[PDB]
Amino acid sequence: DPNRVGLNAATLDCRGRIYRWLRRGPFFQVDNYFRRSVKLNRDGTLPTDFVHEAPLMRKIIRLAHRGHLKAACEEYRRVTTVPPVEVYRALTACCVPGAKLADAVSIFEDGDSKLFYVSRD
Amino acid sequence: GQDVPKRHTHFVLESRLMYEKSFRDCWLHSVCRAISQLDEPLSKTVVGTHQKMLQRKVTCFQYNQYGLFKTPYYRLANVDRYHAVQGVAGTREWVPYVNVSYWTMNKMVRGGNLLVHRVHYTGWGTDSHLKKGGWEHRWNKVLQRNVLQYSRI
Amino acid sequence: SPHGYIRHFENEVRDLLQYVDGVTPWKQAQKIRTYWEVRSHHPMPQFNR
Amino acid sequence: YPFLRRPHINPSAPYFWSFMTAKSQMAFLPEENYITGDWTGKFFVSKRQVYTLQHATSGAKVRVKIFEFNSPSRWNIGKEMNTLT
Amino acid sequence: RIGPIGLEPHQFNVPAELGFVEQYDNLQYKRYDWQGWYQRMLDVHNRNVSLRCRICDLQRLDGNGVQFVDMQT
Amino acid sequence: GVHRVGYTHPSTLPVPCAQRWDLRLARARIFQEYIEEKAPGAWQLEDERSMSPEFKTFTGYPMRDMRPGYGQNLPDYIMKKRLPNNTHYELFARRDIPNEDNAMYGKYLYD
Amino acid sequence: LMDEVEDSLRKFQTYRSRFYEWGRAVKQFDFIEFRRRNGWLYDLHLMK
Amino acid sequence: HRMFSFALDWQSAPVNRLSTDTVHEGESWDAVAQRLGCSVGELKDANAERETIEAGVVINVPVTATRRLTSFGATPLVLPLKTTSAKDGERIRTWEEAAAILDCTVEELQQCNGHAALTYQKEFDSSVTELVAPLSCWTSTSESEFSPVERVHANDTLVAIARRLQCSEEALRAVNDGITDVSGLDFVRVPPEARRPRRLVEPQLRPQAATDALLARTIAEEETFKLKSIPHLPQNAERFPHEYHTPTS
Repeated sequence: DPNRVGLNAATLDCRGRIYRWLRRGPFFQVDNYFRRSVKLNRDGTLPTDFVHEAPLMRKIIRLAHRGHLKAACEEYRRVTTVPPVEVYRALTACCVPGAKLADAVSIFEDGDSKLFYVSRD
Repeated sequence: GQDVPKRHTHFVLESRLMYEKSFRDCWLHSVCRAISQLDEPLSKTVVGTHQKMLQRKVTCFQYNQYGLFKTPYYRLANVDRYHAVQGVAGTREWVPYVNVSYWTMNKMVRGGNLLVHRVHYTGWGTDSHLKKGGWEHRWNKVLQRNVLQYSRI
Repeated sequence: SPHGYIRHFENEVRDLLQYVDGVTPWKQAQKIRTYWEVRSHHPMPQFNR
Repeated sequence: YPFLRRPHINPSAPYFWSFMTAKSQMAFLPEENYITGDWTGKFFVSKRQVYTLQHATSGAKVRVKIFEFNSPSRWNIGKEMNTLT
Repeated sequence: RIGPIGLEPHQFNVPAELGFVEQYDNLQYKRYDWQGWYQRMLDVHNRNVSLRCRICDLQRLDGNGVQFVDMQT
Repeated sequence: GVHRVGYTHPSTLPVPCAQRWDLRLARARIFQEYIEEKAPGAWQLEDERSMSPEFKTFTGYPMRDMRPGYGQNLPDYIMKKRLPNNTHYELFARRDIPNEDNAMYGKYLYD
Repeated sequence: LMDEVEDSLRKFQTYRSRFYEWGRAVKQFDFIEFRRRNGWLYDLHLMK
Repeated sequence: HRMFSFALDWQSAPVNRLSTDTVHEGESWDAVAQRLGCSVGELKDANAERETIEAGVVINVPVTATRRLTSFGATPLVLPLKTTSAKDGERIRTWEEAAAILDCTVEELQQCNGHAALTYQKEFDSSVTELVAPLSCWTSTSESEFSPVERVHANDTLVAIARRLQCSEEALRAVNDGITDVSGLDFVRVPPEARRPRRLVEPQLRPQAATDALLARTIAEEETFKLKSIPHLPQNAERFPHEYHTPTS
């Protein structure tokens, strides 16, 4: 659904909404923007299949297959959707020939518990 | 009663929303002002016509933001929350720590809500930096504690 | 997330400059003039202080 | 009262461009000299709009909060609406 | 002593100190609907990490037999 | 007096040695230090109220820069300034409420 | 032993992300309401 | 090190160095280790799966190699559009066709080539002769990465430059025509068997094509409107010293 990508926001009109805005947690904007966004679908598959974020994943996999770990990490910072499993496979396989264990463990732990277990592969 | 009339609650809540809009807009406005008002080149990569075009484009982006908070902080930093009396920051009509007026501070002293220690009205209290150099020396000491004791990285 | 000064915001400045160059056309940015470009139409624009 | 912190804020020949005007000429015109977005029309403009060439050239309406500028001239070009009143 | 240990000759082991502040409120901001942003304010205000190392600890031999930090280093 | 700042490459000296300007450039590469081009060499004024030990307000760091008119319009002041994110203003915005009970819960929820 | 270890872990362990949200008044008042409604099911003294 | 050179000029530490390489046509175990600046037994320990190497196979660089390459070397990869080597035999008239040739996405070719995308649609209007590849498709060679020449000091001998570049004395004279005395030369050629070479530019420095990807709409509309210069000071600004004060002096 490429047409219905987007989220509407509020206006903070009444006094109780102002009091709720002043009583909100430390992560209220990013949490509600993340949970109002992509989530596990009705049949159980991942929300990976995103149209607008599709060529960024191709660029990340293309840069992690040529050995460019830092550029793939830099365009991994630009992701909004849950990235596919092939991103984590390409990133970890880029981490193998340099023996970079800490970067591979961080790559796994980023998608392990935070991103619906996409790196648990 | 009861606490304060609701128009003053609306006024204090609008002041809190102005503070929140300042937190929202200050980084963006500062980056836009620091790019758009610079005459030196930004980098080796961007020079000449690219820098002037980027400055004109960020000026067009900065002017297109309806509702950007560019108001300084000291213009509406004297709002009291318990009573409707308006004080002036910098004079004796305002206290900075509990952030109320002189009238509200006197009522909370006479009510016993605060834990404050009375000292002689012509001395400098107890702070050795305040007895040493005054308000400016304690200002510089708070600066030295907050920032200048850290070796930046 | 970076905190404090603007020198600690390296990626955010890059993303902001990229987004500003993305959304803003050049035909809008031509119209913004400086102060001396307006003052050039004055009959006596320049004198020493 | 603190120095120059009052919330409620003159002819000079050698200090014409430097008195109650921007410090540098490199800087651009302020926000009121341009249209921000979709507008239905403003009743009055702010006092910090710089009088340009097109103010005296076109001359549709100049309403300053009132003030009516119906005498266009070129001696006002390059200066904000504060010293013009 | 926690921390990784390098056995390759291109990995030097630096014994270093780390100083940091832990602060949790227990009087008023122990729990209510404000507790989240107050704890985040206490954590981000205590974001400083002081990493300290003696230069005499850097004047050891590397994996290649040469000294790590000499006089000119 | 008025002079031009010189630089000697280590390949030109009879005994090569690392200069101080390329060491400054390496330090600016490491710590991302802004190098101001228009900084004049004649204006090296210390904050002698704080730096001198025989003054009353002695603190070993210069608390104020000796520059008249170091204002908000200058972008180098904007770059090195502290942002008001999670300063005391955030505590003032989220704490200074006319009733504290509207900061610990919602009133409908408590009732 | 894994059942007892997960028992002691959910009794004494928290993360940083939960520690930012565990003191909200909604959860405290839900704890009070759950003790009020069915505290005959989980209480060391209500079994007696 | 200007203002906003912390974001647009320099990368974050550390610099990515390539741990993988491809074996060329006539390369052997002693020739790849010479090109990578490592020992031959150290190269085989990192590649203990392969007993021998063929051309065009992916080899693993040992991590202590002193001639490792940085990503996205400074030589741009150019692609001629009028090349008849495609399937149609004529100029490329599709962004997806050039993306399949260059092995990239459609969007990487649009940010890098803004003047081809903004002026003419996805045809292609043959006034554009060629286009540059995006940064992610560039490759780094060992001749373009490391500098092919070395400066001479005031007190250099042949032993000094050999110990500086970690090469042998006879390897230096072979590239430099057997010259012994180095007093009449301001530059010497470096042998490719030198273990300690000098790079061309700073590795932490960002390439200009990465910043021009951020400036994709800047360069696109510059060639369309034909903007060559914008004045920052008027024509008689230097005659009045106190009147024109920019906020940097």
